Amino acid sequence: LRPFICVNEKDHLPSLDPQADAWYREAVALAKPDTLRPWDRIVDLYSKAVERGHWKAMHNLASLYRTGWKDTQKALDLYQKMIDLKVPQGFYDMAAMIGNRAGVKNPATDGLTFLDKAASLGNPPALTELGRLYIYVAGQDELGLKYTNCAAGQGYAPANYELAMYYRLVAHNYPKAAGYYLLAASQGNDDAAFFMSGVFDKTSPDVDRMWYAPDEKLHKLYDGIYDQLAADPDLRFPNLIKDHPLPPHPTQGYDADRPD
Ligand SMILES: [Au+]
Ligand SMILES: [Au+]
Ligand SMILES: [Au+]
Ligand SMILES: [Au+]
Ligand SMILES: [Au+]
Ligand SMILES: [Au+]
Repeated sequence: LRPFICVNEKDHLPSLDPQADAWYREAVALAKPDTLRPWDRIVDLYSKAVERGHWKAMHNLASLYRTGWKDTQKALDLYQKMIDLKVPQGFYDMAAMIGNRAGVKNPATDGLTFLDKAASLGNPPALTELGRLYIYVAGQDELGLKYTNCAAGQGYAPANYELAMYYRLVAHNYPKAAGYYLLAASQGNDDAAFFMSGVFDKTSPDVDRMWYAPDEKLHKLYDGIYDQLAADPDLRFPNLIKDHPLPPHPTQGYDADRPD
């Protein structure tokens, strides 16, 4: 991807067939892991949707084949169908399965690795993974941050978790980092909610708190958020940030670059 150009994945997706999407949505509802799942019906619905070109159904069904409830080749075939439709997620899935470097051998990538192709089409998982490699392995912080923010901007929670970790561990901008942890947690990110559950705990060491002062109310709040989310990954917390603004940081205020 040179030069790096950030695009929105939505501008590179096939339209979804209405009947197909009805079938997909019904299968998704039936397949919720915290319910007693009717596997035959779920596979049937996904399969009907796949026959009418639904790429999200291809993705979910391929996952089911990868784990069983196992058919490696059926999963691979589905990923290839997605790639055939130039679905960005398809390139990501193929990378995540057989490896990134094999992408150069696939004609649909045009001599790009699978992740590079996916990221070129705006895929937030690929953007997040490559951004991570640029920051921590290549030492190209600014470029990796551009990748990561391109994914975060599309509402991708794990990318907000990566930004939080960067600003906490590398930049040491704790209010910024906390803003990103809270954003990821609100969007359902388990890692982020877990970290936030320790930040205002008086029994946490200073570094776990990012040197915030302990706060009983906020500890109970974020401990509760994490409790809920840990049991049910589908929860979101759309009001969390605005209903409970962050206290000022004892030395960094509301931005380490502008302590005042
Ligand atoms: Au496209
Ligand atoms: Au998935
Ligand atoms: Au540092
Ligand atoms: Au507490
Ligand atoms: Au609240
Ligand atoms: Au509050």
